[PDB]
Amino acid sequence: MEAVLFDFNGTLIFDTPLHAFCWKEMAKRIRGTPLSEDEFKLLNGRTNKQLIEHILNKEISDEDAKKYAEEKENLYRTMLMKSDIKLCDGAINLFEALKKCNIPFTIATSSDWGNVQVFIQKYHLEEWFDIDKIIFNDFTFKGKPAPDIYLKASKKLGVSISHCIVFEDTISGIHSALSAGATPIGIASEMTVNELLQIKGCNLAIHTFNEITIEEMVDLIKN
Ligand SMILES: [Mg+2]
Repeated sequence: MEAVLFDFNGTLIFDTPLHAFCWKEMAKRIRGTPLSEDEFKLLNGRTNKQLIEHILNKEISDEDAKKYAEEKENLYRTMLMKSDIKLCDGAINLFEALKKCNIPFTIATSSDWGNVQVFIQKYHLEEWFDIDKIIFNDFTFKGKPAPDIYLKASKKLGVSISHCIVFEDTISGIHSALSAGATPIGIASEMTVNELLQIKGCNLAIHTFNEITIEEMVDLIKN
């Protein structure tokens, strides 16, 4: 095993309920009624543009989408900062154990810089991460499920993608890892362990990072 690539949202922090609240609040502001629980189950995982188009019930331009997406992300960042959402159980321990083993690791996220700034600020990520090797959406690559984000992360760490572990919490993110050639381990923050195992090419899923060891991860790659 040459590296570990961590997804952030839904993987290192369990922030999906907060995203749901922010989209429900945005729906209420824009259309006058929040998204129902059934609406959000249908929509969870779609792009910000698709969410706003659902709320307006109309296809819009990329530039329209960016403006309302930024309103939603401003609400999310503000709530996240004052929330007590912590890094997932066992994550910090894994971070320290990895450095002690001289195994490089970094974060890849679909989040734009606005959100990443909050992540670094709130979670003191410079304690464990070189901030310049955190991969985020800077609009220079295709998002998940495309492989681009994880090839970008492996190249930043100077390692071969096929000897990388990726921790991911969504269907599109698991398929980004698989398409890149990395070995994914699912984080059961929204899907169950068994639901993540039903994906072809996902052969281990866990609830928290307390449930994984360096040795389990090395063996998964060798297999
Ligand atoms: Mg995620």
